[PDB]
Amino acid sequence: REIRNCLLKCISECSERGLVYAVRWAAEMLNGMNPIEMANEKLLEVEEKNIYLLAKSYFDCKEFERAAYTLQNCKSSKSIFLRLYSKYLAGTLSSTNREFYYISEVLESLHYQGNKDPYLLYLSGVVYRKRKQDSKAIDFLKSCVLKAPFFWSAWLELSLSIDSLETLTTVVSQLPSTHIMTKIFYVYASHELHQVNSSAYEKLAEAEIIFPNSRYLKTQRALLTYDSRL
Amino acid sequence: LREIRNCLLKCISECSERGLVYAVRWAAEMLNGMNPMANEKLLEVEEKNIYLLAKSYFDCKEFERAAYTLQNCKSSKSIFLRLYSKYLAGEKKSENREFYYISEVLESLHYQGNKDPYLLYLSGVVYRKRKQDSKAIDFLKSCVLKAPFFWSAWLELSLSIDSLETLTTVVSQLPSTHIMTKIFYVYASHELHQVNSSAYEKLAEAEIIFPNSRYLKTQRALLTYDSRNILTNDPAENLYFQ
Repeated sequence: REIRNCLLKCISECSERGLVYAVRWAAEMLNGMNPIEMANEKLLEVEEKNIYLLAKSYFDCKEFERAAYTLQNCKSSKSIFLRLYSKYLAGTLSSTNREFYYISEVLESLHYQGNKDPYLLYLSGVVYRKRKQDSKAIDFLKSCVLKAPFFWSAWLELSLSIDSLETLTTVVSQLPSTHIMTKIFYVYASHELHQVNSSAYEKLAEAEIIFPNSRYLKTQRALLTYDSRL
Repeated sequence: LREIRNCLLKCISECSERGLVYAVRWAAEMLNGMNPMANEKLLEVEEKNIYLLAKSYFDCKEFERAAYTLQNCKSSKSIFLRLYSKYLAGEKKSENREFYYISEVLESLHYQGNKDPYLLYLSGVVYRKRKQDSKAIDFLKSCVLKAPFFWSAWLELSLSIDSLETLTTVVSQLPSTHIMTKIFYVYASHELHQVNSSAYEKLAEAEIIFPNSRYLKTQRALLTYDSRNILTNDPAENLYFQ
């Protein structure tokens, strides 16, 4: 009955491959095989490993409602995030979606409880933008990226929440100036605002030395040369 | 900076776990956009980055791109993913060759010392689709002996079996008493509708291992029907096709 290591090894190898139906089955078996014999965050992730693995399996089979139901009493922010995302995926993120208010509320309660997991901060940041609360969206998205600096989707929503060169200059002065992503952001943002100057080209060159054969950076260079030319 | 690397890896791992596929794809592209008995795991380490990328494309349903990414990769995981990406891309285009190229690639690999189970699985699947049942059983049988908890291979095996004879035969070649051999026999018998005494015996034996397993619970309902709410549900869902 400690054989269930074989279920884990299967779940791992099949998810890697991505044999989703094989995983789903293995997860279902894994859960419901008897009682099994921030620091606090990872500890809850260990407690919910099996329950998460299951929900994610349902999620990868597009069985979203079931994925959310699976993690209904789960306290880890990974589980909470997945639950909330799965919920949204029934019927990117919009006000007309049936689950949207519910998400909002769940995220509000979590903020008053002093949660600041980046992916939930991200979610918060997204929802506030959609509700035309730009200055609050920036607040949450800024926090997110400080904690999760290589999480591109948060930088994009951040750029979308910024509507002036002032508001931009402000935010940029609150991010790690030396950090590679702060630079990659400033090039993206400056372009999307069309307030492209010397420093943007300077920073893009600095990024290209790190990522010489990146399609994204190549597309940015094209976009900068085109803005300057008008 | 080789820390930028590690932060991209931590992102890829956390975002994949969270279902954020587009975030992963980006991170992977960046990651591969910087300068640089069994030995299988050693090749997996070599191709970690190239794999991570292809899998990102694969999770965005960008199958052809995923396959092209791993074209020169030698690990059976990469090979499998490559060939599987092709199959799936092939199967969407249905609405046939392509299975041919896969077939051939799998043949050459089998003469070469290779019999990785997930490739055997792939072989097994492709032969069934080409109406070669007796050959599909051969490969799927090998697979499950090596990879006994890999459900998708047992299901394709059951699908490749069309008589109680062909079933009884195959079952006599699997570790009788191995757990999954029992779970299989219950599924297969039901899916062929020749259910007997022993099926109920074996299901009870499985249920003491997995007392709250949704799948086993569905099987029990399906057997108790066979002996003569869940029936209300979709047969495709209950047989785990879907």
